[PDB]
Amino acid sequence: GFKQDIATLRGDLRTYAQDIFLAFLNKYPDEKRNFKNYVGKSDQELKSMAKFGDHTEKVFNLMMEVADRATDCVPLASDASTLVQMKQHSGLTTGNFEKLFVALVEYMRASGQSFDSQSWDRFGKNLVSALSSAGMK
Ligand code: HEM
Ligand SMILES: Oc1ccc(Cl)cc1Cl
Repeated sequence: GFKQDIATLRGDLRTYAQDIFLAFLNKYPDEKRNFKNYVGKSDQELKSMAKFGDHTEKVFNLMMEVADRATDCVPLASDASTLVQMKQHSGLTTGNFEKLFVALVEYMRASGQSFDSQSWDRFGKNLVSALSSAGMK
């Protein structure tokens, strides 16, 4: 289920973080303009960039903590507030996060592993709602 999925993902953290982020960037190539020097590079070129692995892991580490602190796939409002106020997230909108969770859910459904994809979809929708309530446009 959702709780065990967190453990599954944390158990192969680097690989899942990179695969899911790349799935997002490839499903929605427009989203690359939020990042520096990701344009014009294949997945393997991105994975070999300095910062890329470090960044993707730090994002994914926090996403798993937010999922782990949720009850019934409802994230804590305080976690949403932290995500809204981060300087690195200024100018983002909830649409950026909705697209990330669309890509994550699609990746889980296409995977050979048995993820609770509908719970991740609900979690993403509840996170989007919490981000709005916390002030994200
Ligand atoms: C629940 C989802 C997310 C979480 C937990 C999260 C968390 C984080 C964290 C922890 C960092 C700091 C990384 C570091 O300094 O090494 C970061 C940076 C950043 N995030 Fe988010 N993030 C999320 C979603 C997104 C989305 C959807 C976007 C845009 C589509 C985004 C864009 C950025 C950018 C542009 C930065 C700074 C650029 C950089 O890391 O060099 N994030 N995020
Ligand atoms: O910037 C990111 C890094 C890793 C993941 Cl999974 C998502 C995002 Cl937006």
